[PDB]
Amino acid sequence: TSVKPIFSRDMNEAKRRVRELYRAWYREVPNTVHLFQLDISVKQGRDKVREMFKKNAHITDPRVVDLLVIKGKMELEETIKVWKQRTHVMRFFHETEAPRPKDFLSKFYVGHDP
Amino acid sequence: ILPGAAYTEKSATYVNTEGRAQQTKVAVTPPGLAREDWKIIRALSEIAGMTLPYDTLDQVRNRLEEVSPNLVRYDDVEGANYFQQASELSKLVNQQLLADPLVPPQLTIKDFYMTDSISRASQTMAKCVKAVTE
Amino acid sequence: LGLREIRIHLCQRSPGSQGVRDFIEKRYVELKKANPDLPILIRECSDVQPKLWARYAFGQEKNVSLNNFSADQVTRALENVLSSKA
Amino acid sequence: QLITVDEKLDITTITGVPEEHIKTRKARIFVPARNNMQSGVNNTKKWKMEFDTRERWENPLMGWASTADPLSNLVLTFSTKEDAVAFAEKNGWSYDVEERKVPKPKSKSYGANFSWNKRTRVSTK
Amino acid sequence: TRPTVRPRNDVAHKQLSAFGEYVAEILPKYVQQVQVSCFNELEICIHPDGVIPVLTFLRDHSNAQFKSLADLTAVDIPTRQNRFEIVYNLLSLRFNSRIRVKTYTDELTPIESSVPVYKAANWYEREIWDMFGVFFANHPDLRRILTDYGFEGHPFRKDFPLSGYVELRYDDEVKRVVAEPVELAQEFRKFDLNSPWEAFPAYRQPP
Amino acid sequence: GVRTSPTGEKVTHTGQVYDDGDYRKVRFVGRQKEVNENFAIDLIAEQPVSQVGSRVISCDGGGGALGHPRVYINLDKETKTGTCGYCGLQFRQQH
Amino acid sequence: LHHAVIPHGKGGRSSVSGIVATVFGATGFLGRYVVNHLGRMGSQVIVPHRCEPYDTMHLRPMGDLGQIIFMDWNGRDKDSIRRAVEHSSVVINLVGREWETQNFDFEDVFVKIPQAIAQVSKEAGVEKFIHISHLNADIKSSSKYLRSKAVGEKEVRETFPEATIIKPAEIFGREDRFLNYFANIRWFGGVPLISLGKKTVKQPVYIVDVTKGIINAIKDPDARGKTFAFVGPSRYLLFDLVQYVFAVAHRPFLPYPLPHFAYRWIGRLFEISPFEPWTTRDKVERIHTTDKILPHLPGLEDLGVEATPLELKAIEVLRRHRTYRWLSSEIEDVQPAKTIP
Amino acid sequence: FAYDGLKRQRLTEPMVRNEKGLLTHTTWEDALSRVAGMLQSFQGNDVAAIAGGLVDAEALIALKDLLNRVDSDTLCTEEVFPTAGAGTDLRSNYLLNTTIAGVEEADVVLLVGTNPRFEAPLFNARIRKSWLHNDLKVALIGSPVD
Ligand SMILES: NC(=O)C1=CN([C@@H]2O[C@H](COP(=O)(O)OP(=O)(O)OC[C@H]3O[C@@H](n4cnc5c(N)ncnc54)[C@H](OP(=O)(O)O)[C@@H]3O)[C@@H](O)[C@H]2O)C=CC1
Ligand SMILES: [Zn+2]
Repeated sequence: TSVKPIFSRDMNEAKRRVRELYRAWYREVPNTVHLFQLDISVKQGRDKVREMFKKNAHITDPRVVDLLVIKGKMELEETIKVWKQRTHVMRFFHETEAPRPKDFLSKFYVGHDP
Repeated sequence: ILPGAAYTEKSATYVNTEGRAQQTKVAVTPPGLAREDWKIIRALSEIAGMTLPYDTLDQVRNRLEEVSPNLVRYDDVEGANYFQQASELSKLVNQQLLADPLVPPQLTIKDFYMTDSISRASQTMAKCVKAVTE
Repeated sequence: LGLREIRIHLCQRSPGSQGVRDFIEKRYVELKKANPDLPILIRECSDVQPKLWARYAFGQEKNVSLNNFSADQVTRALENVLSSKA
Repeated sequence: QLITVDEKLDITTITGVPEEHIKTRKARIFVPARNNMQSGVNNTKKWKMEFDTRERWENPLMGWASTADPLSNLVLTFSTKEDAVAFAEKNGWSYDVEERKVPKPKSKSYGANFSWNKRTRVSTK
Repeated sequence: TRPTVRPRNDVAHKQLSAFGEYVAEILPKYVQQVQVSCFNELEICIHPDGVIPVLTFLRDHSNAQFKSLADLTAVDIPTRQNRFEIVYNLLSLRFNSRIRVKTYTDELTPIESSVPVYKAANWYEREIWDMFGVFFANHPDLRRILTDYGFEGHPFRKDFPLSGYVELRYDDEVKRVVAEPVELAQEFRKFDLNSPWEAFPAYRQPP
Repeated sequence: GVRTSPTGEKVTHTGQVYDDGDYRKVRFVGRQKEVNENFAIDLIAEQPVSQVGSRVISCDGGGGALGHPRVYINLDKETKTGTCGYCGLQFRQQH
Repeated sequence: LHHAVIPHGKGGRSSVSGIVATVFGATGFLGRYVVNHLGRMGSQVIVPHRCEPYDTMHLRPMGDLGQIIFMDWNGRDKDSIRRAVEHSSVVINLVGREWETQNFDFEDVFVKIPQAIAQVSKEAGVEKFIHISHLNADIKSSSKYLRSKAVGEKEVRETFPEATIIKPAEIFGREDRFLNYFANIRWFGGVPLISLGKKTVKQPVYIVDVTKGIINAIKDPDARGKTFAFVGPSRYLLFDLVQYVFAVAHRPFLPYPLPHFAYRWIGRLFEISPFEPWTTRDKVERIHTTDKILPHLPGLEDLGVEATPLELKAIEVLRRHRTYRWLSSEIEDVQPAKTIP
Repeated sequence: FAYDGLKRQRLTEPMVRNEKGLLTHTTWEDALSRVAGMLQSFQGNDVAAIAGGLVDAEALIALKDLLNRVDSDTLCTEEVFPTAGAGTDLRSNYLLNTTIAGVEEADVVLLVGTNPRFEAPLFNARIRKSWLHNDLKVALIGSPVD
């Protein structure tokens, strides 16, 4: 059970990297909306950042956390340097997705998928 | 009429004459608006207000385990005991045997080919029946 | 609100079900003979904790663990189910 | 310097798979049955992992078979059952393992075809 | 010299075998296996900790001089505990010879970046990270290289579906290209091609 | 022979024809239904049956290497004709 | 259900929704959103069109292969209407102009053509019929456009009793003639308004809200024989609305009153263009008509649609009207217009 | 060869009786509500269910659990089995306790009131295998079938 670390030697070290990334993402949203001329609000973008961080709050492997932070940092670099286009930034909001009901009955009516 | 799924169209549990539990696998999906059979009844229960407590295939199989635990031991033949007791109880009520000779429903091959809704609807079985009779 | 069904799960070979196995060998036929109309479903399965299921009206169910119970305690547990009815 | 990590391997958050095709899928781990049309056994050596079959419908333009299942054609090969199960756990797939079926050994005797007093005596060759 | 059979060259097989055990003698700390194939290709299989020492020795040692990194790639083998095989193909102009160096890693374990040994490795390692997800430590500028911006997953993994998970189109309402779950008008047809009869006895695996 | 359904739509040699009430025939409105009117089932039935002298005859479809794989047809059954499984030509043993 | 119209798939481009729709007037502003929403889910859409084929090209990428079918038709040629509707399960009528041409007047587009479609659709056995009218349709209206809407709305009702009739307020969107209309008045200096825009109230509704409402009516079994009023969530004074339009566009706003009579004279002068008029007398009347309040009719909420505020989507439409200096101003930089509670 | 019957006479849509008492297609929502209404007006012995020969166990328990919620126990099957004495209380009472493979281990088989050749063709094949290789003895009470 002794494995080579990526960056953080334990969860406490990893969590500090998470918060450093979150601050960078939090600070960058106003520029992203300004630079990409997005119609969303700065609040909507910051809520989306929170939502992306919240979906990974159950991880307890410092290595898995380090990879998530690594991918988050790369994700931020593309946005800041405007390598992403508006289409790439707005893919987080799934604006053209018709909502898929999550209850048994609604699924039962529409098809066989569970 | 509530259209359901055939055995080729669902992952269903069947127990053979040994008491061995086995499960099918979905090979194709049901046609038209037809649905998985246990899902129709679960959907009905919710509409009726008496919602059943399982929403997935695994959960309803956990329910099978509570009623008869061997229904989820797939490909395993679980032995059954207590023939002595089943025989003691069978002698309590005496009953007469009929004078009818024991005659199975299927005497010859023509009686074999159609015995359920699926084989009755089958044109290949109908060809087989026509062949053996003629 | 009365009792409708009784299920007894036990293992064929486990030592935790020996009392339950004893009860069926000895007191089942007279208990069934006492309640000719009540379904008592004995279902054996390998390596399952012995358990008693009682089903009352409108689908309500309760279960009692019989792991390590003696032949006496099984008679008691059923006598509870057949007597007081939830 | 190695660290002590004390949790089960879970890579679901760094695989890029959508949530739908982790939690809702059912993986089958099995050794394929021998195709009965042929006697060769060389396709029953390795373990396979497949996913549950989902809807296919007819394309309105041409009648081709359309699908919305990204995993419809995904089949993975493994040396052993444990390797397949290890792969399914770290990816977070519910799975079913079917035990390998090896043909039972048989007792064959050509001379039994000509038995003096047993029913194995053949009426033709 | 049968016309249809590839001729066998034994002088090279001996020469590569000799150099193979020469490498193993000098670097026992890292070398786990050495083998030579029937078409005369020498492969060194090493512990991942020895990526830099082994490659540096092969580049600089006077009897090696593998100055050119031909190719650096990875192979995904899901059945293995370490699924990712990392493959370095090196060329020696001085001795007109080629060598392959192989190591391994898994999803969560990094590999030392060989950029300090070969600057050619910079983009090869970006490709391996992009297509397989193998992270390289101390890489000067690691990030996707082949996939689309924001693409999730590592397509060359065996468990990544051929058609992926999403697809693009232009939506007039939002006046931009959007990404949506992939649906195909015609599903890719899986073919079961393997013959049920063994082809190559010489490679039979014991039961 | 190419047939027209009561809706007027031509019937293909595979028997396909949109039934009345199938929306999918709107695709032909203002255009046409591509139908090949040389039905191969009909054309092959117009060929004469070839009388031969031997019990076995071979067919390669004509043209040597430009036909089909060469096969051999038994002609022992005198109630029916031997048909080539590739090209459909029929053969008969003369007396 | 015929087996070929039973839904399949997960609701995407290659799925089968089961809807076969003929959309008349699909080449206009509202049509492009309706066709887009039908194609998204895999519907068969028949687009009978009068314009040059080049002007339908933007519709082609909206459906999988074969799902968008184009036909020619003439509003006066009832043979060309049967061809387009006789394989359909729903017919959607979106025909309309904001001006009268030498060949078609308001009666033609809002009475005779809607009636012909409904009468032919009824004979073809079309199950469902969706007709777009107008919130302010009224027989006694000063606008002849709105007088014809009232006559047409009634005619479609007798002809096709089970028709869903939708009555939207003014619609705002990228290609609207509403927010774009006000933003374009800058080319003339000040913004003329009758009674300084202090006498008119508007309740504009977002294009996507209308489109979702139309699509939900097709699928909702209870939308038959009903009449809906699609209105936005907030009512505004015209002056507040137009002032907000100029704030979001960052253009100098110079309102000045113009009496009703003198501002029909300008409307009559713009009608002389043989092209698309910049404004008309009828356009003047409609813009200054107070939006009706019709509580007795079900709204967007009864079709599962939650109305979109003008503040979320104004920048989406009005950004292109800014100069370079202001192109990058965020949505928050302009405070919302005052609403009528 | 009976699989081709899966392509014929298939139920593909919910159906309800119309005012003329004829079956007509409808939606799941409508058909389920119509059944849900009647199920709420009845209890106990008024509600019963019959399970046919091709029903899966997942459906069997779901239907039992549903009818148990109206306090109905009349969950019946078409095939009969005597309920006297143990009835179905004991699994050994209604099983093939020797197992199919166990036929190869038997020296005498007594068949009663059955035609295994058509009732269970592969179980009859196992009997002939024992008849041939183990010299098994077979006796039959019933119609003298081949
Ligand atoms: N603010 C709004 O947008 C509101 C709209 N409505 C109603 O909604 C419907 C559509 O609105 P909108 O899409 O903005 O209108 P558009 O003018 O944007 O498009 C109208 C459609 O009608 C067609 N059309 C017009 N006149 C004729 C004709 N004489 N013969 C054949 N086709 C014709 C046009 O086809 P072509 O392009 O070939 O000319 C076009 O496709 C109309 O009925 C309109 O009155 C209701 C309330 C408010
Ligand atoms: Zn031929």
